[PDB]
Amino acid sequence: DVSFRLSGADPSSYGMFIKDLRNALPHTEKVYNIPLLLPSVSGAGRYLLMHLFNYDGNTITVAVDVTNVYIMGYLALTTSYFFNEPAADLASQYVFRSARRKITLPYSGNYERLQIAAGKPREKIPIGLPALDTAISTLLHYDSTAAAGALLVLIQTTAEAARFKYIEQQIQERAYRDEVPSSATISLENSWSGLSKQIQLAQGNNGVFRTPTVLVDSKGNRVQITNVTSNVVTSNIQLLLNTKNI
Ligand SMILES: *[C@@H]1O[C@H](CO)[C@@H](O)[C@H](O)[C@H]1NC(C)=O
Ligand SMILES: CN(C)C(=N)NCCC[C@H](N)C(=O)O
Repeated sequence: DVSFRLSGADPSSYGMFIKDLRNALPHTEKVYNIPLLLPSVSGAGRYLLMHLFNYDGNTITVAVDVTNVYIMGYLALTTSYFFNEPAADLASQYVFRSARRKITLPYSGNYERLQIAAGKPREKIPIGLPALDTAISTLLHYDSTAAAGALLVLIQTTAEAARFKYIEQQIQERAYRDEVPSSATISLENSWSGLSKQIQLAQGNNGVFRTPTVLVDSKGNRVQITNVTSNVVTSNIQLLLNTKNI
């Protein structure tokens, strides 16, 4: 399990939480010095629990699939909540079993569905540590529209930050003031699966991508990633989705 407390939080404590989250995801192999997430895990060991506390000390526990860093659901007091998708229903067999009641959210966890339910794309949703405090507070008592937006914040400030150093740093900049995600942030989120695949395929293609990945850099400019000597690979990406899950 990993924990994060918004009360007294600063860029340093958030970084320690993201480090903890990365370290809780198992791997047997690194590919170009980046941990390779496992193809599969059986039973309850497939799920990591994150304990998040809002500024007031109230808490949710979030269940994360350790093979892909996908949030499956969360526990708020005695009620569990899960995404409307097969992987999450499976997860509900193993975590939060002692909840008095289980609600299936009226959407899956994919970004496009969540944005529809929330009423806005995440280009327009401010993120940061104050937004995460708000998200935790929202998820404490059920409200499916509010929850969709809260979940978009939660996913980007936990899972996406775990995957990319740049995104972690973006959230650190927003420790005390929310701001919509940078164009590079959205680009990286969208490209994780693509990048994970091309990095694994580069193991037998001399570090060369079979298919180049187009990204936006720290300044809105549309660039092509063609090999493992790229910044994105050497410095930024921190976890690889196993190609067996792509
Ligand atoms: C590989 O990527 C580097 C760094 O982005 C770039 O400068 C170079 O042009 C690329 N080289 C090849 C052979 O793809
Ligand atoms: C990290 N996440 C949540 C995202 N970037 N989107 C990936 C797909 C979501 C998945 N269905 C889920 O269960 O979370």
